[PDB]
Amino acid sequence: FIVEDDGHKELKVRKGHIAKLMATEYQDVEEYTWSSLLNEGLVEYIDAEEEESILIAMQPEDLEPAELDVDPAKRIRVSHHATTFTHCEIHPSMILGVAASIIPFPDHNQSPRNTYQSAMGKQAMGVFLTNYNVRMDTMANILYYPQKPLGTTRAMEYLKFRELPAGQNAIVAIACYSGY
Amino acid sequence: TLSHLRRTNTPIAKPRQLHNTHWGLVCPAETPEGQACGLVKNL
Amino acid sequence: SEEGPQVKIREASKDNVDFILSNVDLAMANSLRRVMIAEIPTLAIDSVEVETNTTVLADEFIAHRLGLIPLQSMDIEQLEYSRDCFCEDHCDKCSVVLTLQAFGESESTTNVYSKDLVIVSNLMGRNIGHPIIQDKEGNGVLICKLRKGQELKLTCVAKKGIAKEHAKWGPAAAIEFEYDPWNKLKHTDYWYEQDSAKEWPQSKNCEYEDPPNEGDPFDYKAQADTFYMNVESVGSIPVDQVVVRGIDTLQKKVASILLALTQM
Amino acid sequence: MNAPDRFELFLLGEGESKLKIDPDTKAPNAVVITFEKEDHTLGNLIRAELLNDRKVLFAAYKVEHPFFARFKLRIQTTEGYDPKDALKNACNSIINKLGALKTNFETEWNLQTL
Amino acid sequence: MIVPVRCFSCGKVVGDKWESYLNLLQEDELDEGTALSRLGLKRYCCRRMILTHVDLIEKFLRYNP
Amino acid sequence: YDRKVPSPTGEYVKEPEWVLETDGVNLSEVMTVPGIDPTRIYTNSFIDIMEVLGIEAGRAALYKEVYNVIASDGSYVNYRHMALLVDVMTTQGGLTSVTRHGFNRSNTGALMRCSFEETVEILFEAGASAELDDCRGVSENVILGQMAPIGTGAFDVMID
Amino acid sequence: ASRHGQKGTIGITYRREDMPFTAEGIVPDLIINPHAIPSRMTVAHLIECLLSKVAALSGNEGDASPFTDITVEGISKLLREHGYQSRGFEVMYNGHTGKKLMAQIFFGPTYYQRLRHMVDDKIHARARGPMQVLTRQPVEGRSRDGGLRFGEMERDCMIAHGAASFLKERLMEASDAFRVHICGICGLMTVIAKLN
Amino acid sequence: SNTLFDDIFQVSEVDPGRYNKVCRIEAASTTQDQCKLTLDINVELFPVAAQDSLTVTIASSLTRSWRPPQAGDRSLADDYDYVMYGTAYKFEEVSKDLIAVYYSFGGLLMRLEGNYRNLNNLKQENAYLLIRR
Amino acid sequence: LKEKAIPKDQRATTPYMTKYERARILGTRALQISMNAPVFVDLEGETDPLRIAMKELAEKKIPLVIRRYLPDGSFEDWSVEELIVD
Amino acid sequence: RGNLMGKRVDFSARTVISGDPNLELDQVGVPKSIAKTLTYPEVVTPYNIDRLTQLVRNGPNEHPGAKYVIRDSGDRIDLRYSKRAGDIQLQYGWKVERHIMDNDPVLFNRQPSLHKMSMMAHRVKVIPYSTFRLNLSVTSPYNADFDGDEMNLHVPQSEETRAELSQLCAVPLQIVSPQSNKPCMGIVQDTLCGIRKLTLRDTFIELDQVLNMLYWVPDWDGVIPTPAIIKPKPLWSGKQILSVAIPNGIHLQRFDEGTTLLSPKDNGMLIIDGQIIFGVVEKKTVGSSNGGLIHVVTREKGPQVCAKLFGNIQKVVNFWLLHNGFSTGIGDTIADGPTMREITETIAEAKKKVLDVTKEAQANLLTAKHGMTLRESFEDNVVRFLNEARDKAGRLAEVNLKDLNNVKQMVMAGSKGSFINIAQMSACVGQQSVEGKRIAFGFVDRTLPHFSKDDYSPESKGFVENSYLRGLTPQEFFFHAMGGREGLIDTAVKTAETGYIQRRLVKALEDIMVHYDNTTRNSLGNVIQFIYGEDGMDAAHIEKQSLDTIGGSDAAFEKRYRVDLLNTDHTLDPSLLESGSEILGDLKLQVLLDEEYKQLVKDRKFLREVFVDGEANWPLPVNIRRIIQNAQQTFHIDHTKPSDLTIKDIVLGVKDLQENLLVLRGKNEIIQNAQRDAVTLFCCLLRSRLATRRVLQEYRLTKQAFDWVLSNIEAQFLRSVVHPGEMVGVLAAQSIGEPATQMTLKKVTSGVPRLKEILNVAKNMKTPSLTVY
RNA sequence: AUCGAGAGGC
Ligand SMILES: [Mg+2]
Ligand SMILES: [Zn+2]
Ligand SMILES: [Zn+2]
Ligand SMILES: [Zn+2]
Repeated sequence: FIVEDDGHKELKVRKGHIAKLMATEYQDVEEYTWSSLLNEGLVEYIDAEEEESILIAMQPEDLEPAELDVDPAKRIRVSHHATTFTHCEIHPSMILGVAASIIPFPDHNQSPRNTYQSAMGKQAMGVFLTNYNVRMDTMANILYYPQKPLGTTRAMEYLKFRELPAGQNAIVAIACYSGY
Repeated sequence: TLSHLRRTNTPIAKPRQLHNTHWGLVCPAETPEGQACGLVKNL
Repeated sequence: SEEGPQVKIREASKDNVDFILSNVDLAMANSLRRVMIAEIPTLAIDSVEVETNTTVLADEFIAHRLGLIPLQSMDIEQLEYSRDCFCEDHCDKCSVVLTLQAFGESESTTNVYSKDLVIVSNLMGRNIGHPIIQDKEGNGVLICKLRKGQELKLTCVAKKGIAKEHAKWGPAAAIEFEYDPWNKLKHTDYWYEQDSAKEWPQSKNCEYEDPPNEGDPFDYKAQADTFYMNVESVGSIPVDQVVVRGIDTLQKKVASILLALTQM
Repeated sequence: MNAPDRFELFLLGEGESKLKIDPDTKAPNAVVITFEKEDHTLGNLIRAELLNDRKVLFAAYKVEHPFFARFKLRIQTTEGYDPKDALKNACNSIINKLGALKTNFETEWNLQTL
Repeated sequence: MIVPVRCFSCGKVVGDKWESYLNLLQEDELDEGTALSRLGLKRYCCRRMILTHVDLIEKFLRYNP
Repeated sequence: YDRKVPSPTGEYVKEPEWVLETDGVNLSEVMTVPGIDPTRIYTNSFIDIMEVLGIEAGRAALYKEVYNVIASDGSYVNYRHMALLVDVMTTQGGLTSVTRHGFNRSNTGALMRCSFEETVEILFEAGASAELDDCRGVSENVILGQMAPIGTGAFDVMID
Repeated sequence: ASRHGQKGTIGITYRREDMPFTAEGIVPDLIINPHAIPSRMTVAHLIECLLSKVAALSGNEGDASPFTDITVEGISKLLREHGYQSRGFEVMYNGHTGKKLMAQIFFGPTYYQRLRHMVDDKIHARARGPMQVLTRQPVEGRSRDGGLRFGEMERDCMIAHGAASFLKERLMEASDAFRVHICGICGLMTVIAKLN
Repeated sequence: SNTLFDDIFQVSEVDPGRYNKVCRIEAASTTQDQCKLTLDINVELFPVAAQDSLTVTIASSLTRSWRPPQAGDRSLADDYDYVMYGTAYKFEEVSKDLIAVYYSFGGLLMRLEGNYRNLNNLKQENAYLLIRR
Repeated sequence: LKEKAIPKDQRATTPYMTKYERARILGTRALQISMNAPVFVDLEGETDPLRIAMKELAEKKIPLVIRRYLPDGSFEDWSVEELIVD
Repeated sequence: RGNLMGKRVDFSARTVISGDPNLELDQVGVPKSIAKTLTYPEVVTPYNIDRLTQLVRNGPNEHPGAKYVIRDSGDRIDLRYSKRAGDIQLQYGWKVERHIMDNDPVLFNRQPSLHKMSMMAHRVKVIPYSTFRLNLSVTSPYNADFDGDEMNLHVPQSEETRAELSQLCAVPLQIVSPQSNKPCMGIVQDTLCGIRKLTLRDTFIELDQVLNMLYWVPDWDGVIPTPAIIKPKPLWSGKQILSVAIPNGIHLQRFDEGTTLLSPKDNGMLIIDGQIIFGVVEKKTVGSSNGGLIHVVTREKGPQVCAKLFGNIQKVVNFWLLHNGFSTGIGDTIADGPTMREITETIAEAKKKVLDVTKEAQANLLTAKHGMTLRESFEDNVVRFLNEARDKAGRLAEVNLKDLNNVKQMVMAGSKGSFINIAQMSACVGQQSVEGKRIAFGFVDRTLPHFSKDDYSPESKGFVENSYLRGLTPQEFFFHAMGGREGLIDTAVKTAETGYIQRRLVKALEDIMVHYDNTTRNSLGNVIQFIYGEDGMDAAHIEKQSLDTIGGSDAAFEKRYRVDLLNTDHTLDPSLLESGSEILGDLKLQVLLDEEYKQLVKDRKFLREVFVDGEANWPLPVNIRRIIQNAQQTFHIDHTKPSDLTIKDIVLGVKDLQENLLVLRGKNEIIQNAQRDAVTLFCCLLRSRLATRRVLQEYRLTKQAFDWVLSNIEAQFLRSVVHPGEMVGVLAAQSIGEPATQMTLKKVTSGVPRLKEILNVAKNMKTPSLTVY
């Protein structure tokens, strides 16, 4: 995203533009595009060298002026404490990989285990494509009854993982039974 | 298949270590295990 | 009524029965429920020979599904096990043969239901092998979906079976067991952050029994003979018949032990 | 591949004696009975009824491995009481209780209207 | 690829319920939980077998051969 | 250091001792200065300790350093194993590295040296040297396929 | 393996009657050990079980998306509305005994993925097998039906054990045993020997 | 044969401890200055009070398998509420002519003071502890 | 060096059999039992060659010579009956 | 190198391993298909023709079968193809390749071969399923886990080879490690957890469960234990059934913390004759380490008894644990709200202190540590503040967490769990470290492009206030990812370095064995050690013991060890010795006592010289204390009766015992001197352990009990001496190697890089350092 | 065969 002075510095995008994006999205009239957002100048493409000169905020909500009881369970977030922000990151989760986007809660878990799961998910069985029965691949493994995961990342809809799941939502008990 | 289609390979002064420059462009945690860890990354 | 264990049924249904067992050792109750899961004999398809497979689902997949489909087994005790029978592969006394051939002329995908599926072998005057459909539409469980221009032809040989041998032959899906709902026996110790009463909800079975007064000491001698159980039926065998057959099959195992002792 | 078929666990084979009786060593009235193709279900009930009997000093049920459905019961009785006699009385008592429960449930179900 | 016949934990048949459940949620705009309650799949394992399942059979049907 | 010394009574008491730690080591100059006990001073590098104090002091320092490596993890290895390694380097008058040069130069054997590294160069120099192998070594006997005179093979068995 | 770090091979398959059962009667399709979890420090597996239970009863998909503010207390409160325990510990009874387990046991819906590795493809055993000609050694791989490599590290372990005969058999009789004839006067195997 | 020792003890304090089922018992001999006692008791099996006088007895009897009690053959070894069987972990002397006796029954521990009962206490491991209300 | 006999009186070696020595003696005797060579000791209830070799060793019936070797090459010969087993 | 050192081997198999509790530790579960594949040649013998003919008739597919029959002529007979297989007769001298059968020796090995313990011989058991089966304890020497680890089995092909694996490579023999003087294998995971939960005094066992557990022990006395509680209800302690598991005649006393004999905390253990008097079983009693119950049982009863004990404890504890159950759960990670607020204020106060130190740095009014750059000192202080904050938050969480929650239950049992684990999940992950530094500014003056320039605050530098439960900020997650990435790179690097090291050590030390003279020599014969371990003794059987003369007051040592027959106070009390009335005066016996006291004084001075620390406990050949305890129970010693033993006889017997133990045989003056040197410390320990006053006072000792103690000490020392022909060098190389693999890496070269520099004589030092005294 | 790539278990 791009953040420039409105007045009070504001993210360049606006709710009405998001509403036009949603209007183009439900249609599957005026057509509103990501390329159209770039031509509008609401969003810019940043290289690492360009990244050094910018100041960016993770949350659009952080930018709006802040001047309250807080639930203990929510993670402690350091106040941004910065008056100038050239841009705002679209979402933190976008830093992640596709395999990381598959991982349920990398935020609540230790990163090496997330790395191991990112490696393991490629090994995990699933339906790779619908053309498989037509296709003649040297080795193919396809689950009998693939089940979409109960807890899904938002990014998964762009991953099509819910559409083509690679796991079963097994009922799991954590217990010691006969030492196996 | 999607992850394989987006791969980076660096043929080989601390390449393996995750870089602040890597933020927002490369996955923080996806790398081949053991040998060549961080040499190959996913975007 | 009869001396010994006495059962008062709270609720009745064709699918499920809710009862209270009194003057019962818990060992026998758990043994009974495990018998109902496992020992009760029921007939589901053991052999599937498919003539044509145009549909995308593979034959192994379809055959597993067909084995899962419920088949009526009230007279299954009249039926003799195929291993116990004399015929080399199948006879009418031991096996019931169900044939199904479906082709979809409709451009819309044609369903393949359990109600479609028909019996070749003679009934011999017993209520065996009829697929059970509880659906309001009467449509059977859908084995497959057929694109236009696809035909599937199969023969099924359904034999008497044991749930310990395969899960399809089990008559009952869920048995609900409750004992010591007030935790007077204190067989379990609760995990509570502040208070156990808040952490764990009270049971309905808990409110049936009287509440423990806080002043009375725990009695070591008491062993709970009162249990709250519910049984849910697939419908291959009616609920009351499933529980009676559990009792009878446990009796049969005990009697087998006794006769083996006499032979020894 | 390697695994044994489920029916073999279900039913006896190779002329297996359903019950094998071996005198326990170092105990006068104790005996080990091997039940083959039998499960925890029957064993716990036999043991519970043996424990109910005053004469039997010891009764315990053990399975050597979950893979194989072999169940071993050891019975230690009062002197002058056959361990087999105790086992038979316990089994018969089990049967009487089961029959009484089935009659009570049948009467109750006939009373039940649905 | 197809609706499972039974919940794997219970063994209760769930194949008959799937088509009617899809209808129910369509006609009443029902939240999935209420439709499952109408189905009678109170146990969350039968509920998982219905909700988590996706019919990939339609995609195979779309293929002409 | 907070070290511990016998008390006048005899019980082990602890007295703090001031100690200096130096980034560099010039031990020959360092020992010959006022205000230091020459005996107590130690250098973390065993090589300076060996040059200053002889080979046995260097061996003791080497064992101490290996002991520090094992102790930092909290792991313990019995003194004889670490000792045997240190003694192996120490028995030759000059300290001998575990790496190929130190281990290979020892004129003992031919196929152990070739088995570690530079197999073919060692065989070439051995052919030029006309080295005759005793074949007593474990490795050489493994190449030979004969049973090594090791463990069970060490003692011959004869009729009574 | 779970969608989190921890992976496992199945050591045994248990029938439903044997498995511990709740009052609802739900039997876990899978049982995992409690001990691995603390060392792995994967809280999210636990959180996923809780959220999936809440979602299964609610009929609404649970969002696990990272960096989204969630209350484990909130999810536990929804579970409380359902009546299931906020921690998700479920009172279970052991199958064989029918006795209530003294400790309530965590019971959840967890996504699990079948790994590509399966035993039957891995298991290879050879008593006698094909031999590569030049080495006279065994061939390599299960498809070759070849014998497994004896490690030099393994050889050192055996020398430490001190058993010379086992090493001699594995080193010659099990692999590339050979008979040669050599002349003493040559010092080299120049001799060519016709036994007939 | 006969009870080794008999005493009446008044318990000054009962400590719940880390264990809920088992609480510790600190008591002094009633009317006697020399005996002190520390006991490990199960409050669920026996109600205990912060102040209470409980009759305390130790008996050698009343390689044998424990026989389940049949009311006919069983002569009550005691009307005492609590009976435990223990093996002494240590016999020591706090001061000369002041013997201290330590008895552990199923990992539940016992401490006694005094000399006048040292002849009553024996090296023999077997002991039966008897608490009367 | 050659015929480097070590005197029977003037022997310095552990009286106790080395565990490797006992293992090798048992293996050789068990080969002889597998070879069906006659076994001096009476055999009750065991077919296995190793059990027979162990029973012969406990009886000390096995006649064999274990020759302890030295770096110099001088050889000490100890009869299996002589070496202590513990 | 590739072929001769390492060969593809016939009769080799490999499978995924899953562990089995009901399978004994010694045996390996072997798949029926693998057992069918693998053949052992057996020559036909009059006792074996009957069973072998039946096996040949059974055929290749049947498990008790044969694949091939070898004629005396030797032409191969393939059973499956030949028409003869039905009608064969086995003439004498004809080999038959038996199918691998139960209770046959094989070699089970994990491919990382850091240790001879990692490849050990196991008895064949035949299992129906395909996965190799193993016990849970035997996992630890193998360093294998059930998550897809694959293990290799090799079959002996001759009777001598089977004999070697059974007599030396067996699991019970390798239970006690030569190195680290500790048993390799201990009770692990649920069993261990369960055992503590069984041993709590609150835990009590009901008679049905008591009988079933008694039955569960494979060998049971048949005598029901007398109930711990009788009158209210028949109750049995979990320690009581556990005692039924413990072998009779075993005594263990240990106090982890100072234990009153009353033991209200139940810390420590006392066990007598296999019956546990007091304590809750923890890891160290049941762990691999020395002083564990495994070590004591292995030495006293032999190895097989120890392995069976392993099995029995596993069975009983697993049955109990299944009845109680276990579950980690979310709530264990969850902590109370008030404690959480105290955690947050801890983080806040640490943040304020960091800001104050930063402000002082900005003011340039600063104190510089000598030789540290001012930024270096500031960085060190801030890092230390963050570390203390994390640890303090973890400690508050630990106090908050109940005894009941299962994570703490695992920690108390010693199951998987760490204080850092609890701290990071509960309160605060901590500050991420890359290259021994706080998170660097990859962007100029910015750690992250969101973070402002020139910010040295912990949030910029990557300290994670949030816990794993709390959820992490995206910046926190990225910093944690960098730290974990460096960790994984370091792990793989460590593996490669350690493998090369271990190979170098093994190749260097492979030649050296203990020869018959006890000199450790290579093949050429250069003596690395004149006596192995500088004591001429085996690494095994040595356990650390306290030497009494070292330490303590000199006057106190006099009071304990000095009896002077002439002075009335000095003289042994007549109640202690019958000879006491005659021992007053008796000046010749008194000069012998003076001689023993002078020798003890010389020994004390010598020990004071060996260790300036003079720490009491060092590895020692024979544990005298165990022998004394076994004597007291064996001889039923009563403290009242005066000792039968003559004082002169005690002193002379101790000297005779010193004369009895010879590391090296024969009488040569150099050999005699080396022998006195070898047994100098052992004799010092023995003189301290058997003082005439101590023999008479500390324990009453009948004369026969003292003679038995002497004979047992002699036998134990002789057993402890190193066996000639043992390959010391390979074992030593592996001994450094396996910890080195396990090794994980104010500033000095440390860990694996330090070990690198030590192992190769290095001209350079990354951190030279001279200590100035 | 040869070479390469990928994966597993640390
Ligand atoms: Mg693993
Ligand atoms: Zn028939
Ligand atoms: Zn269900
Ligand atoms: Zn020639």
